[PDB]
Amino acid sequence: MDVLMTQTPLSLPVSLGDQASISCRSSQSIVHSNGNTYLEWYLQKPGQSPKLLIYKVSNRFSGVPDRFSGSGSGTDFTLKISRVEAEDLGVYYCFQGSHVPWTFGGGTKLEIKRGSDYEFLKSWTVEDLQKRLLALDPMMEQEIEEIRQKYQCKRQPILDAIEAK
Amino acid sequence: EVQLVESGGGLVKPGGSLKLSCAASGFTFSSYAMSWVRQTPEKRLEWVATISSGGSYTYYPDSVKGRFTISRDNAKNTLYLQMSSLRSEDTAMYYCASAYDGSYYFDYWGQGTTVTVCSYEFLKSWTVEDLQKRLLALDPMMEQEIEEIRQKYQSKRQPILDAIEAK
Repeated sequence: MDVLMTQTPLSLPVSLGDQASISCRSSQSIVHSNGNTYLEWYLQKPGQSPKLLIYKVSNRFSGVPDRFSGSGSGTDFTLKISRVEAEDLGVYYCFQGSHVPWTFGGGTKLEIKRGSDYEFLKSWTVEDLQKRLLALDPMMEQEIEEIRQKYQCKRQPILDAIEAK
Repeated sequence: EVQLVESGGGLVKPGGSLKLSCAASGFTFSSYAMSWVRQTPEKRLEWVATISSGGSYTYYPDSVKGRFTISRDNAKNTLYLQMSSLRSEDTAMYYCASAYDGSYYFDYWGQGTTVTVCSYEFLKSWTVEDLQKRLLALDPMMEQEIEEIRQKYQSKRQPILDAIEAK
């Protein structure tokens, strides 16, 4: 009693203005008892919370542009981005809500090809570049807080040994 | 608009218990189902629990069935997740999310609260001042790990800054 959600690929390096396609394969059929197919696509910006993008295979959530499209055929479901913009970067997750337990996908990171090289960021606008710089602070603060909580994990036994004394 | 804040996360021993609370603000709380969804440190999303709009129907996956209990109070506009017999696999960031019964499952997510299972104290029962200096010796190591993260992100920010200056 478990349906596997296989997302593919794991990383989709693209340039701005290109077409992107992410697939999600279900181990079993995913039609709900009421006849619907509760296939959902979520996008998570780095350091932020996931946001619903597509629901019921091909229905766009409120606020999602027409560049995002969804499709399916039973066990294969594909999300498509016609013109990748800077706001679309992040990790995409496919999700099923037809059979308990409802399962999530592994995730597909949509990133910029050779974004580490500044020569391939000169085509970007200054506005999108400062947005990209701002997008790293939630990521860094999250990783820092993970280190802090690990040392709180280590600090508590010593604090409790002092409290016993 | 929709505003969900989460609280109650922290440190906990294996086999311990903890209760998380999500405060809803900006919508009729009793007309939408609620759910808890956790994200492992490996950035994997897992559905934890789901409660109906009034609370007469609850759903759990077999991983947390019997140990976790979802509940809600529509008068206080709060959602609750009671956790018992906590295991190492439960260390994750827990999100509280609203639903739209019949269409989609998670449309608006909170900021999330982190639950960390803390897995050693038998040896520590000794000299008190030696414990004091061990606790103070742990601090520079934390600062160096944090600075390593800051250095890595400095290297990540460099190409973006160079592209901005090269305009």
